[PDB]
Amino acid sequence: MASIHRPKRGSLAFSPRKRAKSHIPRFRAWPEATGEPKLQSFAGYKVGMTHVIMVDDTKNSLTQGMEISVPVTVIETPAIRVAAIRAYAEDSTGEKAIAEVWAADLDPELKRRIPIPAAGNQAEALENIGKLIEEGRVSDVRAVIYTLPKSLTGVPKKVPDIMESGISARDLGTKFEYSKTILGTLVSVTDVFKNGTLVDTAAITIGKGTQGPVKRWGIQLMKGKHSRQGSLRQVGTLGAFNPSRVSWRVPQMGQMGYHQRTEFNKRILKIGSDGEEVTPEGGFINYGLVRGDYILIKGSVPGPSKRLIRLRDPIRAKKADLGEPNILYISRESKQG
Amino acid sequence: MKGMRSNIPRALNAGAQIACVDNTGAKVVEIISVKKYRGVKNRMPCAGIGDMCVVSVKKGTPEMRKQVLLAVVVRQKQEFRRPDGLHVSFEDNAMVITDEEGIPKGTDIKGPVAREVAERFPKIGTTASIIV
Amino acid sequence: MEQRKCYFCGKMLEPGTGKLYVKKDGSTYFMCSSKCMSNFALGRLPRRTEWTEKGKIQLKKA
RNA sequence: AGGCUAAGGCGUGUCGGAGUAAUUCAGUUAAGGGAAUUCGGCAAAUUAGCUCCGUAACUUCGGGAUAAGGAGUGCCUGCU
RNA sequence: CCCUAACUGGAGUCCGGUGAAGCUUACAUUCUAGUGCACAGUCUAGAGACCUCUAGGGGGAAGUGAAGACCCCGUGGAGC
RNA sequence: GCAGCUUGCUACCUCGAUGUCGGUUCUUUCCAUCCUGGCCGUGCAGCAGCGGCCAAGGGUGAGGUUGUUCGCCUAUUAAAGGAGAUCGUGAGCUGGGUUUAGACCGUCGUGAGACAGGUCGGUUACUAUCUACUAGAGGUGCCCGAGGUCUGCGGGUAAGCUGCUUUUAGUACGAGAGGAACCAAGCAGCGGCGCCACUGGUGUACCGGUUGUCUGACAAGGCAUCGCCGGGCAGCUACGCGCUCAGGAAUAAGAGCUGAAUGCAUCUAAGCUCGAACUCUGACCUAAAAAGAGACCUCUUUAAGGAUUCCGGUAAAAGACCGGUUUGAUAGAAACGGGAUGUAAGCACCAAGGCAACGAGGUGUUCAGUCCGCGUUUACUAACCAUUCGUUCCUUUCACUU
Ligand SMILES: [Mg+2]
Ligand SMILES: [Mg+2]
Ligand SMILES: [Mg+2]
Ligand SMILES: [Zn+2]
Repeated sequence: MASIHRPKRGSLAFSPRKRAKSHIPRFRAWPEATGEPKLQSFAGYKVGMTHVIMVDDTKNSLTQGMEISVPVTVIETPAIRVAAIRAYAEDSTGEKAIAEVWAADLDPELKRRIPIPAAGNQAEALENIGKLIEEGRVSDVRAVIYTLPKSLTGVPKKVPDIMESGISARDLGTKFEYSKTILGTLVSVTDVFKNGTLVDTAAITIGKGTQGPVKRWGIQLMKGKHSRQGSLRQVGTLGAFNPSRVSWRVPQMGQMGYHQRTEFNKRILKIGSDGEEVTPEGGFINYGLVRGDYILIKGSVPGPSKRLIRLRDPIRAKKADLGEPNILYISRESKQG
Repeated sequence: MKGMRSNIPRALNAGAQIACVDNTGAKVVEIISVKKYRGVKNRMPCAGIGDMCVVSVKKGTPEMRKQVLLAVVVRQKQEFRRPDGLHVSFEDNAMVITDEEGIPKGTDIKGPVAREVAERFPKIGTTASIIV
Repeated sequence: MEQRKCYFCGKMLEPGTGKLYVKKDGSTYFMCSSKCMSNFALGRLPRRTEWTEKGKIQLKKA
């Protein structure tokens, strides 16, 4: 047979395409530190999309300097509380949690997620982790953070989302001392990400239910006379005669959307503190208006409105320092027109 | 070729007959293939604004007719967007007859021409009077 | 940021929105939305439509 | 004819709730391109009533012919 | 058709009532190779495999329908 | 000699049927590699070839004839490789050809009739039991009881692959014409993942115009595919938009260093250094049902907490999932904001005219009227009342309460 060649329908890189096991995206890897101590991650909630007219500053671009309209995505990012400081012991098997110390003072809203840890072993847990770091059992220190969505009116929930955010420093003693400084406090997103720097956005994408193979893998609809013979949105064949089994690589129906996905090199364009700077007339559609401090991310982001978005500094950022942007116009006209 | 500044959808595909709007003598030319376009399976060769195309003259003079020439499409009804966010569209499609490198065969181009093809093929820009 | 006015409704084209429709004779029309472009494509006149500012202008003439 | 209503016959072309996927039977619409699909324009689409103008090859002089290609058409006022 | 999308009504999905039929020696959670009447879920050697349920379209069960209608044979027929 | 991918030979399996060609759809495999990557030789100046070795990660397309496979032809293209999977794939499709019954042409036959000749026409049956795969759940297994955050035994990936233009540079090379590579940049083709500010489609919510008819006329409505036509918010979606790198290690062909056998020389016999789109790490998705069945912290034992009733949507086929519950803005109403359509009915005047009655229609009240599956303010109503598990269940096999 003179074979006609087509690339495989869909990607096997994201299988098994199942429902993600949490509403919070999780980071499997963290970038190596390149400077002063700081949290490597922040968490916000996606409000919606608008567009800005920013002067182009991207070096070597065709349209450098001239006006462009960049679709941005406003993200509502209030302060987060660094709840716990957790140290890990590395061995042949892998990293293992060796000890934790929780902050003495914590928000009352945390009870809806977990029962409130008492203000007990604060100095003694810290000295135990210090001794563990001194003897050499400790390899890395991470901070536990939660959002405080009680302020946000567009997000219906008031329970925090707890997640781990690695500290970015050089020496494990340095990481421990910075974590001691920031433990139990509220750190705004300006203390993590700077204006104009790339990040990575992870979030559980928009669930689309149990979708078919034509939408799930983009397979071909039956064409011509075959379009009306009884199988239009069905895959043509599930396998050969041998091997006598359906492969896992055949397109088929199943859970589409609501997967965890990571987007690289999502630039930050603005670090705002008043929601009236970006909230359009009539508010956002199905959200409301912005009431906290926000960040404007260039381009799209996985997930719908109100979804938790995890922001970390980039892990494969090709480009150098990009500088501050020059926004000429944040388009706050109505999204409903 | 050189990257334009605006995103252009590939509206026209193979078999389309487009009003050739130069004084080359060819009136209607059918798109046979598109230079610098490797396809995929079952996909017709599509050509948006600023693409060089292999065309066969369908209507025109007796000497231009039935030839296989190189043409550049200069207008399209399928709207494209400028870098500033505005979408631009034209009342009709149109292509001019050119060479491999971009030099038109004709001397004047009737009607408007998109500014992207003027910035890519500067001879097409200079030869045409009104540019949009 | 050149300021653009819709040919039909008279509304000012906001940045990053709108359309630019060009005829065969080089005439250009700025359309703020699909409604104005569709009403232009039907053959309607802005002067004979009351909701546009041209129709309001003509009605307030008398 | 088809559509809308009388009279007359019926709600029995004798299973119901529910509004949440894929897929399927039958339909509506689809930008730009317009047969590139296919064995093949299969299917679908186009046109369509009436009046008037005009109507080719060829022909057994009967036809082809509604050939083709075009224009008009509503409502109101007043009349012939 | 490029290249599919959205929408409508009936199915399907879920729920209440009613309610059959067809395949079936047995067991059976399989996958690879060999062997075997030379095309194995059951043999041999390995590799995997917790069980049950729902939806899905049909890879396999040389799936079911059926004493092959093609070829041959019958000291079998019929029609011409 | 190999392969068994062409035709043969054979008759071992199948005639109580393994649905028979070609195409289409989708997945996979081999390398004897067409392109992409790395090398070696040249009768390799460069460009471009020619021959060979390693290499299967990706790519290998669109069209005209023909039923075709094959083959020719066209213009692109990095190239438009071949072959296997029951000549992969009819409980997937198609039915063009071959292989039924009808008929015609030619040739055979006295004839019935025949042709490995042509032509026209010619029924594609099934409610999925088991298994396999794709997704979604319920249990037990592990386990102080529960919750939360993590780790990573493993599984998967192409998550990228490849061109065009500029610079290098009209430089190296070359007598000239002609004419590269390292690094860098931009854009594009295909693929992947995600999203709805913009543009487009739909939008049988909605708004308006209008045909025929019915409800007595106006007004308001029914029906005719939403009657038809025009417009369109939200939602979904592409024809729109965002992102889509390496680096490092070990290596194949190969190129070397040290070095003997063989006093020298030798890339090999030990040893060592480089060397690919391959492999591994790195990214990314998934991953305590990892039987070595995990680590840490918090809360608390008739509790911690979970589920259901209740109001919902970031989710949803059923389950599941994610929130709120009077210390509350979770859904609805009221009002306002923001939007869709296009200026409502009634009344006043004008209206081509008609002796009059009437009069399609125009203008003002009126950017009106109608409407919003969006937001804000607001507890005005409804999120109340409970309920069950965390007790084997009775027993006084008791840690009891008549
Ligand atoms: Mg028999
Ligand atoms: Mg005998
Ligand atoms: Mg089959
Ligand atoms: Zn307008």
